[PDB]
Amino acid sequence: MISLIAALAVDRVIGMENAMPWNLPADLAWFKRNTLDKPVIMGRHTWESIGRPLPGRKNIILSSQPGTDDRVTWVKSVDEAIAACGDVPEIMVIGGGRVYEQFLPKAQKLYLTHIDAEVEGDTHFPDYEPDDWESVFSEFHDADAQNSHSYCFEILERR
Ligand SMILES: NC(=O)c1ccc[n+]([C@@H]2O[C@H](COP(=O)([O-])OP(=O)(O)OC[C@H]3O[C@@H](n4cnc5c(N)ncnc54)[C@H](OP(=O)(O)O)[C@@H]3O)[C@@H](O)[C@H]2O)c1
Ligand SMILES: CN(Cc1cnc2nc(N)nc(N)c2n1)c1ccc(C(=O)N[C@@H](CCC(=O)O)C(=O)O)cc1
Repeated sequence: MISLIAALAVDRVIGMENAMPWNLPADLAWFKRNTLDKPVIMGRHTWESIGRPLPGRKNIILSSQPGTDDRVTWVKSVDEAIAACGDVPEIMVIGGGRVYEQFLPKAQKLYLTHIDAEVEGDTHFPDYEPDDWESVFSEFHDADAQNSHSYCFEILERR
């Protein structure tokens, strides 16, 4: 199966200027926990923000254009990307915008990080529709020394 993994602030805002308007070390942690050992599909922009491969996971990139780091596997099509994974039980789609937009429909599970912060952003998340999804997991956390905002994890299966 396919899965999207994202962190959303208030208004489904996912980021500003090739960045994330926040800093939650704890999300990264949860993020990694959820991805370790699985293939991650990302996009040229996302990729560019990461800047280096992600250890323990198969880094697949989407670019219309030519691969520019031999360390990571590049692709020119959703189908390619999807191909590039293989016989795995779960493929993780890690962003950004456009990519989410495109795989949402194929997804069957979501790992969300609801961040309690109202911030302006230029990229929002694909509008999912409640009806379809069944929240099967939540986990709250208050802001801290390091995670300046409170946040909540959630897991939803497509009903
Ligand atoms: N908050 C989170 O949960 C989360 C997770 C990831 C990313 N993000 C944020 O998302 C924002 C950036 O996302 P974005 O949508 O602008 O970029 P993106 O999806 O990361 O990058 C888009 C690039 O994908 C390539 N592409 C996409 N679909 C393709 C396809 N089917 N075939 C070929 N190439 C394809 C194009 O590449 P070319 O250059 O090859 O034309 C396109 O410019 C950021 O601020 C980032 O930090 C947030
Ligand atoms: C910019 N970006 C994309 C990013 C970030 N947080 C997200 N958070 C969630 N929940 N989902 C995403 N798709 C997501 N994507 C990043 C940036 C850094 C790392 C990264 O450093 N990951 C380390 C975590 C520890 C660290 O940064 O030192 C890992 O090993 O997975 C991952 C994604």
